[PDB]
Amino acid sequence: ADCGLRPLFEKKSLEDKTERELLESYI
Amino acid sequence: DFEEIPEEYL
Amino acid sequence: IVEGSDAEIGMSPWQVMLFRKSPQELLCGASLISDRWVLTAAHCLLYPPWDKNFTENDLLVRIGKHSRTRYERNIEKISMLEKIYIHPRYNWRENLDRDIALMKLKKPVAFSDYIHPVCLPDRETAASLLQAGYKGRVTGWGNLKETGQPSVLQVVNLPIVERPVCKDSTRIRITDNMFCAGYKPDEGKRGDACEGDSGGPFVMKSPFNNRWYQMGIVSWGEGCDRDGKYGFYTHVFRLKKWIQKVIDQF
Ligand SMILES: CC(C)C[C@H](NS(=O)(=O)Cc1ccccc1)C(=O)N1CCC[C@H]1C(=O)NCCCCNC(=N)N
Ligand code: NA
Ligand code: NA
Repeated sequence: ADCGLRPLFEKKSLEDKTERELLESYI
Repeated sequence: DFEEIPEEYL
Repeated sequence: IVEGSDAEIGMSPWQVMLFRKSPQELLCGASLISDRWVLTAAHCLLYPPWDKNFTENDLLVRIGKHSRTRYERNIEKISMLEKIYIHPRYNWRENLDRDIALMKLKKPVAFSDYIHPVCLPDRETAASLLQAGYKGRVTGWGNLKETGQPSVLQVVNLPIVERPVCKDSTRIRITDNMFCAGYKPDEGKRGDACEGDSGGPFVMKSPFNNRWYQMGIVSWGEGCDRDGKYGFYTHVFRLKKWIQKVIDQF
């Protein structure tokens, strides 16, 4: 249920330095 | 190399 | 991880280190998927050509780590294994087909800012994210070079590669239980998993529900970050029924 949501990023609405690179590849 | 861990853990 | 970077604190809280008791050393990477279950590559625990066949008492899992060598007091948790479960059709004789294993811990680990489980994918997550070009993220404390040792956890983002390109890059027989990822020569960019990253997670962040899903397990490769070569990963979704079956029973 809370899997895959990171306490220091998603749960605080913070982004890590390169997750947008992943997003931009999803197409 | 690896620092020792508490003997608790074996 | 070759040509990656230092992970940020708490960037991969499902990251697990399989640690040999004697001699005290890095054995592999691995993943936290619940408070008592850890996922890894089968070859991390069983590989007869190298006389590797670990039992529960030979190792420990260390969770919540950042530093490779240090004991991270008040941050990491060290857990003992109750039981190991290797895929009954894991092919160590030929190509590591069905390269997957589960470990049940003796006691539940407490979740924290540094310790948290990754999701496993269902059919639609796989359908939608396992696409040539889509990038995943691999992390580990393995070698920085094919021919060294990182201070902290390393991370690298890598695109999933087209099935025929994977096939044509190697003489090994590729199965539907594997996929490959990495940049092509013409893409200039680099990166790869390497020795010691074995068993670690290849993850993707769902753009639908903003959750991280482990799509792959670091399984094998020819050298590390070679031009024209690609890292190969166990296809977690393709082996999920086994995973469900093991956890449902035990
Ligand atoms: C010594 C030999 C070159 C190692 C080996 N590669 S290999 O080129 O022989 C190809 C192979 C793969 C599986 C079974 C038999 C042969 C392989 O990667 N192995 C054989 C058994 C376990 C697996 C491995 O070491 N996994 C470590 C992760 C490597 C990740 N590499 C990477 N992404 N580039
Ligand atoms: Na080939
Ligand atoms: Na390469």
